[PDB]
Amino acid sequence: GSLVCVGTGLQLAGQISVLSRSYIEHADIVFSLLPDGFSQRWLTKLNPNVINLQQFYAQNGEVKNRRDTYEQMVNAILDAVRAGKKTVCALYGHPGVFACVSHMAITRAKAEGFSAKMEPGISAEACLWADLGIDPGNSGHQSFEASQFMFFNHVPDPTTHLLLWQIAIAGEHTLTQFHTSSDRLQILVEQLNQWYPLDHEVVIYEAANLPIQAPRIERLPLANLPQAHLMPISTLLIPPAKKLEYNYAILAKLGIGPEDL
Amino acid sequence: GSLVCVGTGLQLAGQISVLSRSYIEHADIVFSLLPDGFSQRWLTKLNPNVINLQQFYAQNGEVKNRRDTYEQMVNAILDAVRAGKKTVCALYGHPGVFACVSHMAITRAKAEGFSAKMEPGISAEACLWADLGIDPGNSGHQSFEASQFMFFNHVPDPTTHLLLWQIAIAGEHTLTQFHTSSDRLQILVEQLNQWYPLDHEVVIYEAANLPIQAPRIERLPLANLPQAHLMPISTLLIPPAKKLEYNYAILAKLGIGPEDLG
Amino acid sequence: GLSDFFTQLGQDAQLMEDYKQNPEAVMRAHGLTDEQINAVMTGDMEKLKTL
Amino acid sequence: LSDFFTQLGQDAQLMEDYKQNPEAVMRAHGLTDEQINAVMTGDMEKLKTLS
Ligand SMILES: C[S@@+](CC[C@H](N)C(=O)[O-])C[C@H]1O[C@@H](n2cnc3c(N)ncnc32)[C@H](O)[C@@H]1O
Repeated sequence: GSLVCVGTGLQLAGQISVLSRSYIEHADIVFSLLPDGFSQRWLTKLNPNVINLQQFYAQNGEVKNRRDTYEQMVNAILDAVRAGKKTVCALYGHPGVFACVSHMAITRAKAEGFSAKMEPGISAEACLWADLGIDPGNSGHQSFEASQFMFFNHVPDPTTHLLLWQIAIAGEHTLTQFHTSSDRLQILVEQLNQWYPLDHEVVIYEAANLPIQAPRIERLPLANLPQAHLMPISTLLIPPAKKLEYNYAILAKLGIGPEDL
Repeated sequence: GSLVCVGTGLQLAGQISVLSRSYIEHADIVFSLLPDGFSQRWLTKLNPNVINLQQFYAQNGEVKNRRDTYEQMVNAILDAVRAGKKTVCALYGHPGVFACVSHMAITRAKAEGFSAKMEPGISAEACLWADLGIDPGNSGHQSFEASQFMFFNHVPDPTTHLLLWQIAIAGEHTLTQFHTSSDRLQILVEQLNQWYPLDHEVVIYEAANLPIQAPRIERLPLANLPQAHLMPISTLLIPPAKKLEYNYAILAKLGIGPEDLG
Repeated sequence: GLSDFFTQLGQDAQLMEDYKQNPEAVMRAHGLTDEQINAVMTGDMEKLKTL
Repeated sequence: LSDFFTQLGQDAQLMEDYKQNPEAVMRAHGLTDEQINAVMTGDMEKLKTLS
């Protein structure tokens, strides 16, 4: 048995890598977590031996810690590897970006002496730079899970593009609910107001998952975030609020002057 | 005519998206900014009508402003679009990451009333998370260009995975052109030592470009960075110096405590 | 028919460029109903999953 | 050699076959002794010559 974790990107059918599609095609069995039924149909035509990981999320009125969903997904994948199957995990986007299941399954498979690896995919962030026409390399960029930002002591650099992922469950502490409330979002706005003005323009971004679909690129003042309609697929982009300042201490050591930049 | 800018990702042939390969295949003309010779040969076999943008860079040590080179590249692309060609630009990695020519050409094409768009591709950053088995979301992620990090005030969050891009040319400048790599990297170590111990394990990462080649993943103490052999593709990963600590102020506002976190 | 069309449109750059020029003509030529074409043109993703 | 590297990069079955015995797979795909030796020794600058 062996494990390869691949990403399908965000857009239906066309955003998977050539090699990643080849892994799915040649797999004994595929474990899938895909955005919608169109993607599921596409995958099933590529390889009919699919197990949908969606089934391990809390269903008909069950209270289930998301950690236990992830553990059951990892166990399901590893059961196929242990049985001797050439196993592929097909996750939407990049399988290792704001996703623990692939990282966990690869670690566990390696510990049990199985061949395992991750193939990079096109993430929601990769789609965001393209759709917004931003070069994040030169500009710099930062990413935090919205809840981790609230529950733990994080400091953003307000001169640099800030992404808050999973904004729709921001401050939901139980990990048993798949939304949050405007009171939790109001507390996040107050937290962000340390560095970002209340009238600071932020962007609710949703990459399109279908080729007939335009992305959501919704500009609004930070203050209005708590009233905004958010989806599980929503990412919040907070552009810089603060002008760059010269690092005089380091420029001096380099022997270069501000005038020169 | 029309313009689509696509990325090939980092790895030869296999890392391009299915749609992006289709755009190259069906293009009237392709403008390439690819490295290698294997990358260039792969492209030319997919679509023989390729113009190599590399021709517009300074050759023979002539003084040539990067601004002028990029303008000449964008003008060459737009001339094809203007003439009515279904024009595709094939860039390395993600066509919008550490690249201005694609953004500039798309802006100018739209302004002239042409259809133009960018297709996202797999970046060196995408490859790093997969190769290192690190999730940017685990404790958060900050990426800076190493020179921008030195020239400007950017105080990192040392609970995050911190990436310094283009580490080989950190602090490099016309003024500091006679300074040596080792000298400039020693200044960066002293800067980072504000937040990271000198024995802090860091990672020099180079994504592989050929399927017969493994990525560079070199783990060394921060103090040893100035002695390291670096490539233009080299990136510095600085793992967290501090564990995550509870935000009691915000937990208080949420009316919960640590024992309440699922 | 709708799923087959979206899958081809997603990965076929010739079809995607044709679709950008004349979405309704391309959708008709791929066997979509007036109901499906209306759901697409009004950007109603929920109704598309239905049809 | 270029044709082989392209196939190896794109084809998950060839990539897995190659990992299990690189020299046998490279022989089967008609690579030269010097090409195979350059691959196995990671001599990238020699691979330039022979392409
Ligand atoms: C569990 S993570 C999965 C991310 C995925 N592995 C990727 O590469 O983008 C879910 C989060 O990813 C982001 N996300 C997922 N789909 C998105 C989309 N279509 N547009 C924007 N952000 C999206 C959101 O922040 C969402 O809460």
